[PDB]
Amino acid sequence: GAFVGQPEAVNPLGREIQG
Repeated sequence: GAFVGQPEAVNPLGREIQG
């Protein structure tokens, strides 16, 4: 859920980096 990173759920809808 941000401008860039990795899929939040699984399909790339949201892009955050997270722990």
